[PDB]
Amino acid sequence: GKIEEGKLVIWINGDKGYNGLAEVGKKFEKDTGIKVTVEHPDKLEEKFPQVAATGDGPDIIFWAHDRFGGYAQSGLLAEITPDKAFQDKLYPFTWDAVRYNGKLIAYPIAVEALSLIYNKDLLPNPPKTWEEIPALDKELKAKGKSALMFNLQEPYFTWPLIAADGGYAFKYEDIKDVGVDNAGAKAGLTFLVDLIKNKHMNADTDYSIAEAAFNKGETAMTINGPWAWSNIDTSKVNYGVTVLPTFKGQPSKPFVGVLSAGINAASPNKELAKEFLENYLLTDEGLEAVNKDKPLGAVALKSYEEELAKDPRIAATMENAQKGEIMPNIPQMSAFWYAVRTAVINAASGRQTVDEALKDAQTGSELYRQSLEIISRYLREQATGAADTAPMGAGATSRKALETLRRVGDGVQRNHETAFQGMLRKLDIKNEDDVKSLSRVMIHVFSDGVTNWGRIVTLISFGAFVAKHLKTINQESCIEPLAESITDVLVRTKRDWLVKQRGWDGFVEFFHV
Ligand SMILES: C[C@@H]1CN([C@@H](C)C(=O)O)C(=O)c2cccc(NS(=O)(=O)c3ccc(F)cc3)c2O[C@@H]1CN(C)C(=O)Nc1ccc(C(F)(F)F)cc1
Ligand SMILES: OC[C@H]1O[C@H](O[C@H]2[C@H](O)[C@@H](O)[C@@H](O)O[C@@H]2CO)[C@H](O)[C@@H](O)[C@@H]1O
Ligand SMILES: [Mg+2]
Repeated sequence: GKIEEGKLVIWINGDKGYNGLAEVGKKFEKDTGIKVTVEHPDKLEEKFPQVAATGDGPDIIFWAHDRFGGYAQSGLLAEITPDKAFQDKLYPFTWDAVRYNGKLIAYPIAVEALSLIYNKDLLPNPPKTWEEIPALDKELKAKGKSALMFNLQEPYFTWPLIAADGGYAFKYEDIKDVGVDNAGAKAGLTFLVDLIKNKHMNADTDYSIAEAAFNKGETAMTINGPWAWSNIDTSKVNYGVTVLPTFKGQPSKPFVGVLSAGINAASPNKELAKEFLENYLLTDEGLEAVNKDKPLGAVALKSYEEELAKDPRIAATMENAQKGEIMPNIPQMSAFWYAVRTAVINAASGRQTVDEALKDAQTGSELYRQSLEIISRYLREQATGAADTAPMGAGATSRKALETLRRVGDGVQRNHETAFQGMLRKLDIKNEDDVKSLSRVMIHVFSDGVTNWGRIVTLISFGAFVAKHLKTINQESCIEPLAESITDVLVRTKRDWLVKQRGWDGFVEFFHV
């Protein structure tokens, strides 16, 4: 492969303690004579799947657990199998965070949650509510200070407020149940936008700007995670870490992340990586080395957390964590975060109204599951000649899109039968490994669009054609992964177009009779 044998390359995000991680690398190198190299590439969570998909990249990838399901689904991660004894050294719920389809796909490192960080000298008694921050800002502005600055370019930081009065991603209690554009999410975002309209915050504020303003004592509060504490320590600001403000009497609910370490599927150094992570990093001295660089939060290792738990900053971190929720690791978490990122930025800048912004994010977030429901049902009923008698769920969009697809797809399949026959024969889709090869082909072709619903119908119709063939040669098991592959290709390459058409509602209206 392209990844070098007998070395370790490790990627971790630039806001984490990568210099501390390098020391742990240095110790490994001392013992074994094996080179360890730590990098913190920009846009890491985007860069890794790009390079790993070609069998390249780092041996070890660090990120919060939410992205790892997508990585694993794309075949980019090796299954990890720690022995029972190592497993028992970490909290079971941190292992739960890195389980995907019944398999462990990463080592959990530390539990991260946002807290309210405040300047004790400016604000001895920080607000318990979001609602009182406008008035507090006015009071502080008279002194040449502002109340609150935090990163508005990443939805992670705004999510706690969105979730406060009822917003949610995928319902936890149902991936078909998405609460990005309900009244609670709209109330939360609207409050944020009003703060901006009323000059209490600035839409342009990002991570660097907010951090600088807090650490220079210009703003009384910021919202951030444990990794940020080291820089505040250096600035000598007298800070406290506390519970996030409530909104409409309800706690802010941060999405909780577990910093995790995955092993590249393409790495020839999986045994080396295992050794490094289990017996160097995930020890008291290993985690201390990283934690002393940038604080990890509440670590997964039971022994070392027993000490860190005494830190009131950690207690505050876990208080906020318990009021929030552990992130899902389903493959469309990335699409969810992109949708909401755009919604927050657009609402904050005035490019969209809050309502229209969150509507788009709802559609974006639901896009994979909605598309899969339609495409899977269509391919299956086409292959077997009979519909699925199971209930749709939410909602009328699926039923109407499927009705439309059946009606339009009938003519498309009749007219394209000869073409489909030739393409099926040209390719050789005979099993599930052939389905993967088709995806790579489709990704290349479908970026040359030029998108309309007719082309999408032709693609799905070819899918149905192939599905029929797979049933005929007794490979009915291949139909669902075919549907997933086409769905993945479609929603990935035509995401923006699909959201612009209002998703499958646009499909139904376009072909309305
Ligand atoms: C018909 C030829 C066959 N072919 C030739 C060049 C060739 O080189 O063989 C393709 O490369 C080709 C390859 C894979 C998919 C498809 N397309 S297809 O699935 O609809 C199809 C499959 C089999 C057929 F017989 C006819 C259409 C391919 O089409 C192309 C035409 N083409 C450029 C296109 O269909 N583009 C497109 C479709 C959907 C979407 C989207 F994303 F909006 F859905 C975007 C772009
Ligand atoms: O803003 C969306 C973003 O949120 C989370 O990323 C966090 C990460 O978990 C933290 O470790 C820290 O680095 O801040 C990040 C936000 O800038 C999700 O983990 C990530 O997938 C998502 O894109
Ligand atoms: Mg819209």
